[PDB]
Amino acid sequence: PIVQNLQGQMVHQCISPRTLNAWVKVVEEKAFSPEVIPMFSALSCGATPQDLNTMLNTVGGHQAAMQMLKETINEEAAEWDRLHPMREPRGSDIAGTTSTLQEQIGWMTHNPPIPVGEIYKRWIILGLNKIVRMYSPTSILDIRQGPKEPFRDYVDRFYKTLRAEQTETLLVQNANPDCKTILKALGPGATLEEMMTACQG
Amino acid sequence: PIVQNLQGQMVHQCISPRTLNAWVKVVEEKAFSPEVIPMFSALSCGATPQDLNTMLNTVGGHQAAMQMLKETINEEAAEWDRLHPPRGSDIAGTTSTLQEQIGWMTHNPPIPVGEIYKRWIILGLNKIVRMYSPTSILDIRQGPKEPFRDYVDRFYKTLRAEQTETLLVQNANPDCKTILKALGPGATLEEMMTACQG
Amino acid sequence: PIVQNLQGQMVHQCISPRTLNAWVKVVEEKAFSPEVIPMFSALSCGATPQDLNTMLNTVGGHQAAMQMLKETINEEAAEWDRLHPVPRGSDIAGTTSTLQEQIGWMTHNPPIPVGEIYKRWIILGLNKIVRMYSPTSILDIRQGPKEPFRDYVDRFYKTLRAEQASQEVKNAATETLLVQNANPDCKTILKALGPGATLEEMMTACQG
Amino acid sequence: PIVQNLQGQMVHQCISPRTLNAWVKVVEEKAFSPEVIPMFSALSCGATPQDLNTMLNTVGGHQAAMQMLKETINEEAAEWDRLHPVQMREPRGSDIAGTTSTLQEQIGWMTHNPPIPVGEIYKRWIILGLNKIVRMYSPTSILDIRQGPKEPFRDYVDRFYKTLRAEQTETLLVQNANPDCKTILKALGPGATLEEMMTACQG
Amino acid sequence: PIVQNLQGQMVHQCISPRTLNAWVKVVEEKAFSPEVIPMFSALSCGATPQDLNTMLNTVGGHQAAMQMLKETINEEAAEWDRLHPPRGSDIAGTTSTLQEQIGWMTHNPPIPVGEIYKRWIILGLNKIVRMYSPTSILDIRQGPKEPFRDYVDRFYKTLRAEQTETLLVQNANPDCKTILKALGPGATLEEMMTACQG
Amino acid sequence: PIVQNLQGQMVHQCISPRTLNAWVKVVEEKAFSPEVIPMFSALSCGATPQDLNTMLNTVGGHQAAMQMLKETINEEAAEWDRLHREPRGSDIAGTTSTLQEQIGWMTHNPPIPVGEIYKRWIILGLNKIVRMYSPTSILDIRQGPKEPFRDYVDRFYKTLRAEQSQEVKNAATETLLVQNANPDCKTILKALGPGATLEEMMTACQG
Amino acid sequence: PVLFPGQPFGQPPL
Amino acid sequence: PVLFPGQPFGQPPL
Amino acid sequence: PVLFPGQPFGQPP
Amino acid sequence: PVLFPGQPFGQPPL
Amino acid sequence: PVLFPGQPFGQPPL
Amino acid sequence: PVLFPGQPFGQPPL
Repeated sequence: PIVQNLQGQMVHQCISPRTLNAWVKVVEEKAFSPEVIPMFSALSCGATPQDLNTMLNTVGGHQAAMQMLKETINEEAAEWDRLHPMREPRGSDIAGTTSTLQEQIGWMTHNPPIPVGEIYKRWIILGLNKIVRMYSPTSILDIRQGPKEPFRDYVDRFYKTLRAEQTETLLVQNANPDCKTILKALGPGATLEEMMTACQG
Repeated sequence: PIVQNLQGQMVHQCISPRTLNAWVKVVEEKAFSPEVIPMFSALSCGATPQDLNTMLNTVGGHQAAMQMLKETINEEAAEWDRLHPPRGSDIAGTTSTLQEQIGWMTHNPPIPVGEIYKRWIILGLNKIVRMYSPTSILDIRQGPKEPFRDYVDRFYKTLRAEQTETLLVQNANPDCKTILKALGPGATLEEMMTACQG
Repeated sequence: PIVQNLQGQMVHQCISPRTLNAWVKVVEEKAFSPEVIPMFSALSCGATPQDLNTMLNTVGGHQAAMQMLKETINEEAAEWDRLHPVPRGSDIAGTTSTLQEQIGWMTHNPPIPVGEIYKRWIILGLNKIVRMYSPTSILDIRQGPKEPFRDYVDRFYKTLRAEQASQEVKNAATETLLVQNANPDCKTILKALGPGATLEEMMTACQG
Repeated sequence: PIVQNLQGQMVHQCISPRTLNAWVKVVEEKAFSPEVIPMFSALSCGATPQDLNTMLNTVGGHQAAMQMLKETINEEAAEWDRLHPVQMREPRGSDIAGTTSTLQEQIGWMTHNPPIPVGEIYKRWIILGLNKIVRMYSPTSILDIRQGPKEPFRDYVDRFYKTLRAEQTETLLVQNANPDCKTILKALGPGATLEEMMTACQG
Repeated sequence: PIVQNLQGQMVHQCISPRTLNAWVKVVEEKAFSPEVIPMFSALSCGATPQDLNTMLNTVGGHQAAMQMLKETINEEAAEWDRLHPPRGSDIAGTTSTLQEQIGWMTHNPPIPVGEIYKRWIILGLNKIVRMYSPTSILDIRQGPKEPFRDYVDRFYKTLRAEQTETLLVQNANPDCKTILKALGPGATLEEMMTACQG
Repeated sequence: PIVQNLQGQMVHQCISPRTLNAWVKVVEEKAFSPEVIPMFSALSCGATPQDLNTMLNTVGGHQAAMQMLKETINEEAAEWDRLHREPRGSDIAGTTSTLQEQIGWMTHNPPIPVGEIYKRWIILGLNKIVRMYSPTSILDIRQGPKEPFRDYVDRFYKTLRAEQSQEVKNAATETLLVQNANPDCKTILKALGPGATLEEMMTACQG
Repeated sequence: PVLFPGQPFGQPPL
Repeated sequence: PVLFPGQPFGQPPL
Repeated sequence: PVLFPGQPFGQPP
Repeated sequence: PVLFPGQPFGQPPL
Repeated sequence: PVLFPGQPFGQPPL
Repeated sequence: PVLFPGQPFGQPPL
């Protein structure tokens, strides 16, 4: 990535072993849960397009997702080329296929800058959101409270599903008879704290 | 976060893998016990609103808790807009850029939007700790063969999550209660625990 | 490797225990899966020819592969000597050159990045090894009776990556061979969707 | 904590994830054994009062001990206020504890010339409170440590000085040894080193 | 410990978590094998007397050894007091402050109280390794079907803890003993081990 | 070890806990396989004689090997004394020299890199130990009846690596690899001929 | 409000 | 006193 | 397109 | 003596 | 060639 | 010799 130093200047650094390992391990462990995306964005802080490509290429397995991610990058690159017919970067130059590390640093450290790293990261995060959407096992409609399931555990499963898919009516309607009766007896506009406190005992 | 350097200047750093991982693991292990809050505060030292959002977003699961946290942020953000006609959304980091957040924080005088947003988050986390607290202080009573040390640990652990002079001694078992009342009022916890040791 | 410092100058540093271990462990765990190469490239960022040799020499086992890799370096070094009749091919490989000479060439103005040239040869040799060691052919990847489409597609593109044939063959394999080798339930749904559909659309269709 | 840098200046740094986790794990594993205190002191090297509070607050459970710790702090803070009644404002007991002082004032005092090390003063109170807790939580008395029938002397001596460390020698160590070793130790005579005693009761 | 910085000046630094943990874990895993001493010396590189005491006090258990260590420190401290009418107790860190310790260590000419105290500690640890050595060199003899390599490992491992020409060859088994004596005196260990391979 | 800093000056640093542990663990796990040597060399980058002694001394067990290593150091130290403040053989080994003197020689202009010279002796000793501890000779490596060629070649060059002369190893490789293959693959490799690359040979004996 | 359900912390509106 | 029972360490009073 | 099916990230045309 | 049985290392006297 | 079979990577000749 | 059998590495003689 490109970061500051003691002298207060933007300079290129090699990607660290910690960051390389962290990203490989989070994908191995969490696959494509919603929380992988913010972890990717944080681990790719100040990254060049080269660095992003390295991070994506270090992923073994999940090649369905990586292929979906390529198609998203293509769609965003094609849109950039349409809207953008100092030499300004093409879509391929942002994706790091037709641009050198010198050129990428050149754009990112220019005044005014063209942050090709942050633009390419935007396309990648956009593709990762679609993959999380896909890899979401359950639909929001199928999340319903069990016979002896606590309300806390039900709400956890509801919003976890909702996060991956992406509230007022569906949350209360799919609760069990005992809690549903209490939740409708609290009325509309109640906070989630008030609802959970009501269905505790 | 924003931190000092060799030259003695406030500059932006990328949030570290160590910090990211530390927060993910403490949530995975401790869920929302009282001690999770001070650990969050420490791990988010000098954090920007962007950094605070990153830390919250990295939490997998507990989405009931995280939704209650959002609703708290909305309430405090709405309250900020009322008192200040940086907006509430700018402090939360939805409508503001990293450059603006660093701008406010490193300004002279500084507007610490990171610390204000952290205050909202910690306020929201305290509510979640309240909710997720299982036992009431009134239900904590010393067992038959339970050492007094163990009973006191359960008492103040419950008291910490909920939020003494009368309730601690009154709920103790017969043997210890007799000794504690015999010691009299204004006795230190050290003296009380030493008295009910054997 | 050679990296920048506080003053902003290109200076030599020792290869870190973290880097040494990371490379040893990735080879131990992943052998010669396609993803080992970009890890090698990243872990060897700013590396001198000496550092590249260090990393390769730390690999225990896999000596057939390391011998194949040596022969690739020999082929590329001979070509370099052919195209450059006066850094020799042997100087880029770090046999006949010292660390001081390697740092000299790399930090010169204009520079001759012998570390990057040698890495290019090493990566070219590692790719040949990955091809050799690929177990399955793309023609043998076919969706199981009760295998989810996601898992089938994963195996397909994982295999396609390791085979690494020409772009025309990869495009042709993906267009016709992916759908043709899917199971009847999904196959009917994919052909019903029509050609030119994105992978997202295909996988969303065969989810349930 | 407050530490030096490249330029050689005392500056504030955020407490590290390593230091935070190290302190949480040592309490989880060692509870309040004697060796927890020197680990706390080392991990809190150069710490501000804020940092000391952060470390104490990160401890889950052991709230009987933390309450006993809070009471010890109150006694030492009360003693500070007595000895120090009423450039920057002179620190009260509550300022040293980090309840009524800001981080800026804490850094101010610690990096002043001459300095007022509020971090070290507050640590002294905490370590004094932790010693009392180690005293309390010590399971066995020194009088109850006696060598078993087939227990080696080395293992016995370990248990002796382990118990002695938590409670806080010449007569009690030899007298509570088993008959076979006791005869050999008394035969060696007084003023013999522990090395000579342990060598004698090896076989 | 006291180390250099960017400016090139000897300055105090806090002992790190890594170093603290590394010393705790090596004592837990290896107890007092000969190799624990060189690891202590390396982990206490540039250490002040305070740091050395910190490392020793962090050890839980092995209090028999720690007590033996104290008695060694006393003997060496008394000997220093005799030879120097910085006292012995100041080098041990009992009667000296960190500032005074740093003063002596960074003085010109320096008085390395860290190294002097480490020398006493290492001298005490060597005695503890002597004590805790299970086997004598006389008892180490090659088994019936034991390879010569494994025998020589047990020989020199034992020799290291206790602390060669005649004892090594004479305690080998019949088949190897005949070959080693046939090779003659003044032969290298490599030649000896190559001889008793098959 | 001795390393550079921000100011760009060769200064001494304490050996790190990471490096200490890394060396302890590689010897614990890999013992004395060929690949332990380049790891030792890398982990001891810019090391002083004292650091090298620290690393060797931290090794528990393997004392037969460490003794052979001492004997090699003695021979090389004696050789140095014969061929040659001015450093003696014992000064390079770190017995009769202080850290002050070692830093002196290493940061001198012109420098006498006693750390690198002492590493050369240790590596030369470690090579002998790898030779010793090598279980199989290259002559005894022969392709099994149903052993894949890839596995056979792995064993051949693993053994060859531990055996270590360049003129011999080349002659061994050229003739011995093909000659010790099984009948079916051997016919194919000889048909393919001399000067064929290992890639071509392994491809030819795949099926 | 600032944050909506099932969206990330810091999601910009519109 | 400085710290009341139950309140966290470094808790500002009032 | 920038990336054809199955080609590495950053792979030039 | 500098260190007495039972007391920690670097413990001040008296 | 630069590297003969059996020799370590980067090993000098002669 | 420089190193004797038994004594550690970097051990001064006598």
